[PDB]
Amino acid sequence: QDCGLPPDVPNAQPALEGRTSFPEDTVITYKCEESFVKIPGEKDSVICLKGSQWSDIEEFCNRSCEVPTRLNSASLKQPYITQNYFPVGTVVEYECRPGYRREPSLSPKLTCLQNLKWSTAVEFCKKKSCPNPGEIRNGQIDVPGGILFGATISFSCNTGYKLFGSTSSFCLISGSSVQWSDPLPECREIYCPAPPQIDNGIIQGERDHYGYRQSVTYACNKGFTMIGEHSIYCTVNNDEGEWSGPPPECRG
Amino acid sequence: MQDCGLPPDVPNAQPALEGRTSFPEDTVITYKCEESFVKIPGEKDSVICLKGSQWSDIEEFCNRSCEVPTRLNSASLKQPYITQNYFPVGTVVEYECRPGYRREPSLSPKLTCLQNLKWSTAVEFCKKKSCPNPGEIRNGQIDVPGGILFGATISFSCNTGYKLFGSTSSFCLISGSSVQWSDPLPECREIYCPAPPQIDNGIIQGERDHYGYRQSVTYACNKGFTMIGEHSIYCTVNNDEGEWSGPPPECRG
Repeated sequence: QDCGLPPDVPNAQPALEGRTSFPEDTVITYKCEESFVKIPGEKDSVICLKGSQWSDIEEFCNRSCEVPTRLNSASLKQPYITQNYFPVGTVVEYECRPGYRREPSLSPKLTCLQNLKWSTAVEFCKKKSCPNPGEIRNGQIDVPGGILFGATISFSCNTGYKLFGSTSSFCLISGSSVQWSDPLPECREIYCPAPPQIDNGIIQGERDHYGYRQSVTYACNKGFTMIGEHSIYCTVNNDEGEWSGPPPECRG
Repeated sequence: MQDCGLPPDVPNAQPALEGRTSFPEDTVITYKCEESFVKIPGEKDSVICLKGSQWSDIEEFCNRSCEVPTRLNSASLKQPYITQNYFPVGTVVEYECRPGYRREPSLSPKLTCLQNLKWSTAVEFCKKKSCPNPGEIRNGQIDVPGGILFGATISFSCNTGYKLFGSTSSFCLISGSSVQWSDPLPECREIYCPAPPQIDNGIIQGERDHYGYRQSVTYACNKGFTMIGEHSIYCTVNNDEGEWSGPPPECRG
């Protein structure tokens, strides 16, 4: 009263695991072979009946494509998102991921060819472009690889200016769109320390501030003689301002 | 004889012989005041050989006197002191201002011959004339090391990003009736960078006619092109010649 090995079903292999004798009421499920998927709603199993007789079963496996190809730009739409049965002719549709945008000129759909291969995918979903980085007063924005989603940009300040803020920004996905990670930094003028006053001399047209390359010219009072260069200059190595040298001196 | 011998001795005077030893009648000999002495005007300074081998009568005619007034750069002598040589002790000479100096009213332009036959110490009665205010230089500076009086000097320079055109210095010279700066104020032109470079498959945003120190040019890539590099470049002006900070960006298709 024990059934032998289940019948032979084309493109399917019964899950014995790993018996030989199956007691009555024993339900054996068949699994479709590679490149085959069970046709929905069809009998895929048998059962040991009275008389050591297995129930009846017939071909339930049709040729089908592998689960659609995973793409970075687009995700599958329902119900394809949970389907496994893709008989030749099956057409699936994708929906742009975040943050990508649809390309009007192309189909977000794929077709299951006769060779069980999904049709070549195009760029139906492209990277969303980030806002124009803008401009940094007395600074520069380095765009090494565009400004689209995932892009990075670095910042720098021209000579004589110190950078205040982030040195870079990434085009990350922000809510409903792609947004720069960090805001534009600031390039603030580097100022030299107050020029030195000298004994018996003055500074001609003294100023409030002194930035890179600006200068101060001294003048000895009446009766005194200048010893040294008349002027010094604000040098700005290295994000800190410093006078070129020492002020002249006035000998009476 | 009919002939005289050596003329008589005169204090502070030495007769111009010479080196004659005999003098025929009518011969006239003049005496010459010794050092520190000058002949008193309207006074007989010579003798003649009279009959009887006798020299005419002569009396002291030399008075002590200071030398010719001191030479000054500020002032010169007025008339008639200008041509005078007779400066008895206690004599006062007046000076007038030279070009280009001016009078210091509170100061005496007069000098006096002291007992030791020297000139009274002079004072600054003739001051140096001032020069007009140098003024200013647009985008430049004027270095005035030692005032703006007669003989003064000033130099010129341009601010970062500008180039001096003209004189580099100016002297306060005497011009006709006063003192005037030898050279006019130079000009501080503006260094322009060479026209920015055009880039393949890209454009320059809001291109300008001229770019000066620090001015920036923004680049933009055409449709379907990718930017690889800096977004903008600026004009750097080392060193009286302008040059772009770096290379423009690439617009990769």
